[PDB]
Amino acid sequence: ARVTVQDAVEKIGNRFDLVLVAARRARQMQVGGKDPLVPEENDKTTVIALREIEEGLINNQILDVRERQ
Amino acid sequence: IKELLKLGDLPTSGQIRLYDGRTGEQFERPVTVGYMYMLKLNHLVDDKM
Amino acid sequence: PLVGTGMERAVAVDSGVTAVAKRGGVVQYVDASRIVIKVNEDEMYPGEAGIDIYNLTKYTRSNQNTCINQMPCVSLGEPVERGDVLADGPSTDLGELALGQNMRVAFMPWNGYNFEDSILVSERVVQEDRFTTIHIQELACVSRDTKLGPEEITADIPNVGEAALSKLDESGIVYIGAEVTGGDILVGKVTPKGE
Amino acid sequence: EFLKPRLVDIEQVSSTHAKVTLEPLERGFGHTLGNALRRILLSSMPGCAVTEVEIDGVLHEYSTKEGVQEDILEILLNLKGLAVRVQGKDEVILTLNKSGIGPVTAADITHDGDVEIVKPQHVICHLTDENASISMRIKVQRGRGYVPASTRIHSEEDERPIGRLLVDACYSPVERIAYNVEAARVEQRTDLDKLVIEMETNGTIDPEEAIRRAATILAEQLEAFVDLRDV
Amino acid sequence: TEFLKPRLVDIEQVSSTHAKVTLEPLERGFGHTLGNALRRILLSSMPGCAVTEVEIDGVLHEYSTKEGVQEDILEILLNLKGLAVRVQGKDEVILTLNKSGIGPVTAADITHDGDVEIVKPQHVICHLTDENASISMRIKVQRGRGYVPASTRIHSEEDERPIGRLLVDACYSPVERIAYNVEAARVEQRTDLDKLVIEMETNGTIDPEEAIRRAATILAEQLEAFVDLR
Amino acid sequence: IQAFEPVLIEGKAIQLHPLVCAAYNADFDGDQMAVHVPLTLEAQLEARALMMSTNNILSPANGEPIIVPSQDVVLGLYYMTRDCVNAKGEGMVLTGPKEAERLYR
Ligand SMILES: [Mg+2]
Repeated sequence: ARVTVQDAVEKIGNRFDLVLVAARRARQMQVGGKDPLVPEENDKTTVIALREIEEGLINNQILDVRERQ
Repeated sequence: IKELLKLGDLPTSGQIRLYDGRTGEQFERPVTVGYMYMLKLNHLVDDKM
Repeated sequence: PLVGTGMERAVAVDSGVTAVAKRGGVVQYVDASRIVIKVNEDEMYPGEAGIDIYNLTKYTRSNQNTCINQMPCVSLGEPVERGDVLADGPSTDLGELALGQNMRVAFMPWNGYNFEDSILVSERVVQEDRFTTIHIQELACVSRDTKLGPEEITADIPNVGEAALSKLDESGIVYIGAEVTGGDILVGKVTPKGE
Repeated sequence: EFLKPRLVDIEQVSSTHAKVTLEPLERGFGHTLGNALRRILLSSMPGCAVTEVEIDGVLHEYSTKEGVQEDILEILLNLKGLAVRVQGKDEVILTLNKSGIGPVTAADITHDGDVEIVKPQHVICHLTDENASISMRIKVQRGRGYVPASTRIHSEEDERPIGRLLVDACYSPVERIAYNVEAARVEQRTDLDKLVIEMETNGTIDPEEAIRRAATILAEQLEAFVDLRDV
Repeated sequence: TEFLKPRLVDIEQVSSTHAKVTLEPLERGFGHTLGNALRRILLSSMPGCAVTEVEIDGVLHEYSTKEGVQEDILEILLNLKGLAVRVQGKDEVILTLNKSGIGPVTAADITHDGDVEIVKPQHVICHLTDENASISMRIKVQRGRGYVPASTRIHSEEDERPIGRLLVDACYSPVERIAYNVEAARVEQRTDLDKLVIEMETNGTIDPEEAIRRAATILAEQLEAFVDLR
Repeated sequence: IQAFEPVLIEGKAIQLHPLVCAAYNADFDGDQMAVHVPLTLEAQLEARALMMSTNNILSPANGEPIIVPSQDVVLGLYYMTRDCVNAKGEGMVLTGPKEAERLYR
């Protein structure tokens, strides 16, 4: 289990819209419109989206560019 | 109590040395053992859960 | 109790849970339902005396759903005097109050399984079955008289499998000693429908 | 360049109490073997015990017979303690039939070839009436450990006869085990130790077979360790 | 009757001297019995080779000082405790160290003998300063079982020895560290079963797998005399 | 209120991590606890990010840590660190902690 989200909050310092972007990503992941960019280790889609956020691949702007594309 | 313990051939201090049943090494500093009268109260887990 | 105060017998006797002899005599018959005692001739009333019979009570439901059972203490041919304790009530032994049981304790921290006031216990206590209690639930089925017609207690119950009836007699009541589980039909009743 | 332990004299003080000695133990292995054996013995010794009982005139554990003073439940509690040795079969049906006034002890069991009643004086019940008669059939199984009724209830397997009375199975003969390592003066050596394991049982398992089986189990697990796949 | 035998013996050997070993599933209660037996056998009774005694050409007592080594004598003893040597045929051998010049005197600078191999040639021993840099010593290495402290030999030294006979603690057993954790593991219905994870650090000489191998081997040969149901 | 990852166990009692008891003011003398399940995905994400036990180590009231060891732990550590004038193995020199453990065990 991912015991700390400290690096994800260091990516976006509000610590609140972090939850929103991670929820949007994990909702695009659960209802299978999209695919994970990280090799999953039997995590559920919430911890997958946090693991993706902490690695710098996804934020709000990447979501907006990919959605309009 | 000390007298009664002595009459039974038990340590007068009422504590004995015990060996840990799982690992087998001895415990330092002997510990108090003895019989106490305990009760099971009406607060039973199967009703609470 | 290994360590008491002496008041246990007073409490046990004075409460009505024990069976206590009213006229001293000799125990003529002992069974696990009744104790029959032949009175001594001294105390024996002259006209129309007969003998003394003490009927015991076996497992009944107490207010708290616990069991209330009395066991005989004495054996055939033992002499009894007025005011001795013949049969032990619930949680009493030979006249003494025995609320619980006395076990071998050791005061020590054992890998924090007794961290706070919590308690660690050895499997021998459950193996030897010394803390197992009997409880007793009561259930009631009431057949009233409605204005559309009285309901019935018959065993003929619509669209139930014969599995459910198997444990019911022809009258529609479970057999004494049958093992039931949650959801099983305790007794069969039908509500009449009209118009 | 080593020594090795040889099983030596096995004194029998009573039918239940026994001392087993192991003379030539290397330094340091005394406590290891003592504790390992204590654990295996206390945990894993197979034994036989009564699993369920059917008495004739009784519907359920809570009723009562005429002419007896114990309740049926206490009768089951007495049967739980019955120490028996079964040789060939896995499930045996013993029959107890007694009439008249007297204490029904374990000796009155119908004597079968394959079953040995270790303690025949062990009491079961007391009759109190001339015409009171008790007949019962006790089913005895082999097993290890401790299995309660309530777990086996999942596997009821047509428990339909209401006369059946389930008893918790304590499938274990060994009551107590202690060991002492004490200096074993061997004629040509300075510092060697001998292990003395004193064990108290209900008088069913013989000491030699217990020790052999325990050593077998431990050796088997060590065998499992010897090979290492790394594949 | 029929027991439960362990499968899936996984071993994650990060940093060859450090090995984690996982073992599941194990019958109830055997976790601690087996873990403790293994630990004690590994730790207390293991054949090995180690430095026993040393002679310094310059100093008579362990608190005296040699000129030009900043490190005290005790530091040299501590460096010698770490020396992991494997000799093949001879039982007890006496190595000589003679070094000059500036720099770190390392295990490699020992005279290369036949049967003895030093697994770590780069283990520091001494530091030599300038223009004098004279170090000479004779270290005796012996074979033995277990751990032998200095104090027990120095106790029995009624046999008076010449001065300079400096005793060193004998670290025979190759295991530097050993520990085992037991944790819950369930086979789909039975939860009271356990997994044993054994973390072991050795001193280079033998790799952990084979160490475990001979540990289990030793315990089995002692047990062998009774076990006959086969 | 705090969020935890559950581990399936036998029994009918909830097992609570000791260090957090101080935060809950929880005592093992018949105290009971309630357990809720967050349903929607946003609730799950919120629980894992904002409310998880490891993310709440400092009290919001004052800055000091809340999860400090309480009673058994501190007793054990106290026993461990106190020294004695004379014992077994007085004054021998060890190359590191690993052989210290070798010696003690
Ligand atoms: Mg409380």
